[PDB]
Amino acid sequence: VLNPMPACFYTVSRKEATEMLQKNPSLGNMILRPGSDSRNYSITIRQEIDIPRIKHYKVMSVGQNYTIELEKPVTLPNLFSVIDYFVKETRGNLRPFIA
Amino acid sequence: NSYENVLIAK
Repeated sequence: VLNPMPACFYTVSRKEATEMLQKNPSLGNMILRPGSDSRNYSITIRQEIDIPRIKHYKVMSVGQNYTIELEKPVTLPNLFSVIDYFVKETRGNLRPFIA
Repeated sequence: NSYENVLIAK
């Protein structure tokens, strides 16, 4: 079976992720990347609801699950599930960046 | 580095 990293996962820095999203909005507005200084992950998004805004979120590995660090934390079993949650919670506004 | 803890939807 195939169990890769989500399609929007890139081994890029916070700055690189930010630049990728600005340069090609047509390809999506959400990137999953390695978390700086940790084995955890980060999600960088570019939303254009009112004005363009770049936002970063922490996704922590906890046991065999991942906890998205939000006001009310959400815990899911894998990274595909985390991407599904970001899309669902933003009602489709977030779309994985497919380079 | 700072992070958001609120996801925004329309």
